[PDB]
Amino acid sequence: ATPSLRGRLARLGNPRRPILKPNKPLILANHVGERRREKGEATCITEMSVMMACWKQNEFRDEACRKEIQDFFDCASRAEAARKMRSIQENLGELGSLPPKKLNKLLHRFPNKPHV
Amino acid sequence: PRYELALILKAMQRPETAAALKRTLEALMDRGAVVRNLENLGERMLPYKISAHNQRHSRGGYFLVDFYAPATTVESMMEHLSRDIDVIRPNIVKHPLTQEVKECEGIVPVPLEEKLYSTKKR
Amino acid sequence: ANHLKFIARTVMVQEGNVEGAYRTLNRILTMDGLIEDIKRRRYYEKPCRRRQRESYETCRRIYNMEMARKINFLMRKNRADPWQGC
Amino acid sequence: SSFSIYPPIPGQENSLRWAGKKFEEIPIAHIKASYNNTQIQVVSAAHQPLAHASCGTEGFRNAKKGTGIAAQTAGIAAAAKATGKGVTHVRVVVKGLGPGRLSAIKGLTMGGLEVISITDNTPIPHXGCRPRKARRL
RNA sequence: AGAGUUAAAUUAUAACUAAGCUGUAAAAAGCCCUAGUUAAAAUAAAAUAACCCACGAAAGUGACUCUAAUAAUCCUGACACACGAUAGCUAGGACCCAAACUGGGAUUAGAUACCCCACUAUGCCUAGCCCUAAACCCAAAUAGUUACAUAACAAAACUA
Ligand SMILES: [K+]
Ligand SMILES: [Mg+2]
Ligand SMILES: [Mg+2]
Ligand SMILES: [Mg+2]
Ligand SMILES: [Mg+2]
Ligand SMILES: [Mg+2]
Ligand SMILES: [Mg+2]
Ligand SMILES: [Mg+2]
Ligand SMILES: [Mg+2]
Ligand SMILES: [Mg+2]
Ligand SMILES: [Mg+2]
Ligand SMILES: [Mg+2]
Ligand SMILES: [Mg+2]
Ligand SMILES: [Mg+2]
Ligand SMILES: [Mg+2]
Ligand SMILES: [Mg+2]
Ligand SMILES: [Mg+2]
Ligand SMILES: [Mg+2]
Ligand SMILES: [Mg+2]
Ligand SMILES: [Mg+2]
Ligand SMILES: [Mg+2]
Ligand SMILES: [Mg+2]
Ligand SMILES: [Mg+2]
Ligand SMILES: [Mg+2]
Ligand SMILES: [Mg+2]
Ligand SMILES: [Mg+2]
Ligand SMILES: [Mg+2]
Repeated sequence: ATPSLRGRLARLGNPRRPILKPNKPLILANHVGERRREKGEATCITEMSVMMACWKQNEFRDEACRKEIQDFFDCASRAEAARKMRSIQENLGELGSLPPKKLNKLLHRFPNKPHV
Repeated sequence: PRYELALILKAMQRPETAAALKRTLEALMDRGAVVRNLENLGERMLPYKISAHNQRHSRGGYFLVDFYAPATTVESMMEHLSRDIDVIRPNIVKHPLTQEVKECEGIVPVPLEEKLYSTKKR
Repeated sequence: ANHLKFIARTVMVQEGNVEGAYRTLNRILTMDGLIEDIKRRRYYEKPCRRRQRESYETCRRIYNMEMARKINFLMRKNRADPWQGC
Repeated sequence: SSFSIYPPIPGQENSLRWAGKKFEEIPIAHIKASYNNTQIQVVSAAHQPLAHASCGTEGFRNAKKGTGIAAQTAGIAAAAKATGKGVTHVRVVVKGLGPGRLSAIKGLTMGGLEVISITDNTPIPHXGCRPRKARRL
């Protein structure tokens, strides 16, 4: 449930001292904020480290590191595939919640009335 | 009842436990207290190790004493139990039955508050 | 220090995986708010900043939980309009 | 297959023995993951240390030792020294919050050591020493 | 305002293992009488509850227990009486930890600053003084009205 907004803000007819001092007025806007892009992180680290172990153990020659080298290539392709497809599908995937453009139109049909 | 004595005793055999309660109740009667009854909560493992009288205790017995005593004699009872070595942690609180359960009607729903801002065009 | 060990904030792995068990532990701490608490105890915030932080956390929790209700309330009005080109 | 997250309480008798020994008999792996270093120590059920390893001792130096990879290598090294002394399962206790928590956990997994229980024992003062002031970076 | 009490953390200190430990955007300096684990006083500060809004005249108060206890049969009122965060002073006691000043490192053209390490006054207890704050909810006290009516902005306007 929503926290009570009774006797919180600084008002003339308020005996209780202020509890909340908002930066901007608590008025619902007719639009929601855009989704925030997820910050990236380095990929293929658990596979690069094991690759470096074989290189240091065999004088930097891939004559015996073939198993590790291929997985590093596989991880690079796997990370490449996911990175070059996340942006397009996430816009309309919606995770069950309408994209920001649809919510803005929905809110405009039923706007908030501060005046009158 | 007016006062309740949350008494915790060190784990020991039957004879010394009876002796410890016998003298603890005797100390209460010397200060001018009419004890009502003695309640036994059995022996239980302590929630955490309690350091008292240069000992580390992990198991102890719980006992409860309720009595009527003058207000000025509470400090003497607390001071006396602190010097005793067979009691690990004494505490005195007013008996919960002294206060009556205040009558309740229900969870009154608080409506959302309006008229918090001017009606000018934002 | 005085309590028993390996009871609080402890999870046990199942079927031999450890990444899944660790994520369960993090959800336990995040829900109880310990993760943010440890972040704020690395340095010291003056009581002036503590109240100013609780006046921004509470205000956000009111606006977010109120805009959330309006979205759910108006969610049913998203079907195809039956009076298109009326 | 009813599996309970909570540990088997010592007071009760749970028929869950790993490698023929009880829950409390299994050694402990302490992980102190600070913001600049990750220290891993494995101790026996009697709190007798078996092996010790950290990002500093593995060749990583200065800022490098605070990264995740350094903690991952320390987990591999600590497990190898532990496995040499003949330990299969270990109950890992995580101390503090840092960038090396995840790497050290899977470092022991890939080093030839198996974990069964995870505990977080981050120092959480209940009101305690006043910490240092803020950094106006 | 008194009296009694301590959960979590930290430190003196002891045992064991390890050779490094702290620190940053990156480093150096410092430490190696050190770090990790186990055992553990004193001092200081009061996680979650608190998405609650209570008490006091204000400044203030939110770890536990007990004692004492919150004026007026319920208007306004000073230069008079009483009080007043924090910093500061005088005397004694305490000192985990934080920390103006100061010393070292780094940055910079310079850095007597921001950043890093060490430590003092002091923050703490008892008795006295000082009586200052953006002491600001920038909105005086007591009774009321929603009538009349939008400079602007903000926390709508007004009468006795
Ligand atoms: K507390
Ligand atoms: Mg009031
Ligand atoms: Mg403003
Ligand atoms: Mg303690
Ligand atoms: Mg006092
Ligand atoms: Mg040096
Ligand atoms: Mg030490
Ligand atoms: Mg001392
Ligand atoms: Mg408040
Ligand atoms: Mg008054
Ligand atoms: Mg009154
Ligand atoms: Mg008067
Ligand atoms: Mg003063
Ligand atoms: Mg002062
Ligand atoms: Mg002073
Ligand atoms: Mg002078
Ligand atoms: Mg002095
Ligand atoms: Mg000092
Ligand atoms: Mg210091
Ligand atoms: Mg200098
Ligand atoms: Mg004020
Ligand atoms: Mg004024
Ligand atoms: Mg005023
Ligand atoms: Mg006046
Ligand atoms: Mg009055
Ligand atoms: Mg009024
Ligand atoms: Mg205009």
